[PDB]
Amino acid sequence: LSSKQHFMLSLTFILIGLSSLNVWNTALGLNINFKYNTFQITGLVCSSIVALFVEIPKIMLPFLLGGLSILCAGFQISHSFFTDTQFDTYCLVAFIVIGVVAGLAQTIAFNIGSTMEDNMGGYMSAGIGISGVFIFVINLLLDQFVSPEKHYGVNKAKLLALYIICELCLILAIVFCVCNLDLTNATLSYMELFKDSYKAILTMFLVNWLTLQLFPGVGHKKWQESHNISDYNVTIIVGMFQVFDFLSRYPPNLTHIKIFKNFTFSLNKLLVANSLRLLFIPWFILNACVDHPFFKNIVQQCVCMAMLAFTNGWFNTVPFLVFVKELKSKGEELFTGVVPILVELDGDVNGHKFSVSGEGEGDATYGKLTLKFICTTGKLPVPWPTLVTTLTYGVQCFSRYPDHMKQHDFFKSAMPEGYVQERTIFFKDDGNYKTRAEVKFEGDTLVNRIELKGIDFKEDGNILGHKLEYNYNSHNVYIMADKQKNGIKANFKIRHNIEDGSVQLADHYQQNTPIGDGPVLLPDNHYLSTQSALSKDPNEKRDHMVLLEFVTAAGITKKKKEIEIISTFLVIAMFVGLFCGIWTTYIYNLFNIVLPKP
Ligand SMILES: Cc1oc(-c2ccccc2)nc1C(=O)NCCN1CCCCCC1=O
Repeated sequence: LSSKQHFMLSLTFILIGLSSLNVWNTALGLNINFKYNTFQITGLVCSSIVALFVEIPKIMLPFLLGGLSILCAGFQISHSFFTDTQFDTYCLVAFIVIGVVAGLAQTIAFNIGSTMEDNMGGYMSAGIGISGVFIFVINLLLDQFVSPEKHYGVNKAKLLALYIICELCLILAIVFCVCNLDLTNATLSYMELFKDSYKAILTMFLVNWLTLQLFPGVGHKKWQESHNISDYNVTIIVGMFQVFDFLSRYPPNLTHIKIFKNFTFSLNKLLVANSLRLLFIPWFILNACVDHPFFKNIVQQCVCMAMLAFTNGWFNTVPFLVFVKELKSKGEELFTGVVPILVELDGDVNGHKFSVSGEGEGDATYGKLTLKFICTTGKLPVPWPTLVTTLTYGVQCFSRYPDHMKQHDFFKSAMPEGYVQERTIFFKDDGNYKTRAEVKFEGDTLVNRIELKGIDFKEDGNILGHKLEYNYNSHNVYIMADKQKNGIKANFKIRHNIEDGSVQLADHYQQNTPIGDGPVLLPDNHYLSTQSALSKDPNEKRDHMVLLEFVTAAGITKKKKEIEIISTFLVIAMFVGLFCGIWTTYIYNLFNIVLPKP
């Protein structure tokens, strides 16, 4: 699969989005009356549900685009040829049919994406914003070279220029998307799905019951009718809305960057904090009614519109990225990012006392460990590979588990609670180690405090003689559970290469028990396959080494329609909210918001 066709299909999909949103973008930028907007919204929201619930044929893309082209081409001729009286009827009919056609085209275009391997939805998300910014830039550039003749309350050159631009864009898109994207060719109840997760539908409805209530009608129509703003300024408020509506959609998508770590948080908190947006309502009434001079500046209106635009595109795409995470064990969320690790060891072997400090990072998603270990007491009388079992295998929380087995581990849930691990290490023909360690969150850093006692070690043995080679290998740690202590048991024998070619066996019996009072996930028999790499950093002088660890669990060898149904429910809810958030503005007609004529 070459990338040339990848880029070509990406460009085709972007062009589809461009020509789909160009009509609305150019119909909002010339302060057209409210009735045409409400008719267009009604058509767009009435066609889409019917198109969604029933599988329509997938062959009507070029015909729909051609119909849109001829409908838009009709406007320029009709506006001059027709007298305004019958021109109104043509406007309303064209707007209704344009709404229906655009809804049908967008719905049929979205469905064809999921069938292909790559995700297409991001491409429509990009294309809509690109259309908005492109129309705004074109309008701003054209504003400085058009005579304001004001034939029927609308500009003359602006209409022709914008509509021929739209026609050229649509014809390019249709001629570019035809030679691609070929078009040849147990059950469960639904109510429990609806009542299981309703925390997203309410937010996705209430965040669009307001934005489309305000910006169409009360956004700048009332302000223009009150303060009589110059025509040269109305083209800037809508642009300041469009640009930020486009730009405030990407930051929630990416989070691995350090600065954007606090954007996608939760739903209950989102629902209880969404009431901060309701403060916007008195602001528009206040700046439309009060005549005091501090409010008669373009800057504050632009700031308010920019704030509304930024808050619209950030409380609208969040639910699409959170519900899957919270569908459902507790404790895995603390494994999503890279977690720092601090290790402190105080050991005593055959009367030799020592302290070791180590720092590093762990990545549970990759299941990899990187660590630097240094001796704070100087040089160590015993080899550090012998303490590797103390250092790294004393922390198994960062091990990568397969998604099938991910719920099995207790390490995932215990680490927020903290746990205590004991280990008995037997060296063949030598002494033994007894190690007690605790691993638990200090601040935002996982810490491991370990005390080691070494006994019965011969002075001429492989350990005290420093006969161990500088290398480490791959092994398997066998883990079973113990119900009596509500903990886990583990056995593993580590082989150590000797400089003379021989092999030293070190048996390790390990018992892990949780520290906190919360319940744990008691597993069955399984093993962890681990690979260790030792390296020396030449830039430091003290006794130090770098340890890299690759851990993977093993031992033991549908329902996507629920996610599909949830996504469809969210989309339907958002469309219903958008429809219901237009007529509500007529309620404002009761109060005499408009300023007196003088
Ligand atoms: C993201 C998305 O997904 C879907 C979809 C999902 C599943 C099935 C079928 C369709 N539609 C959209 C979408 O176009 N939103 C913006 C729409 N409008 C109305 C047009 C211009 C302004 C008002 C507005 O903001």
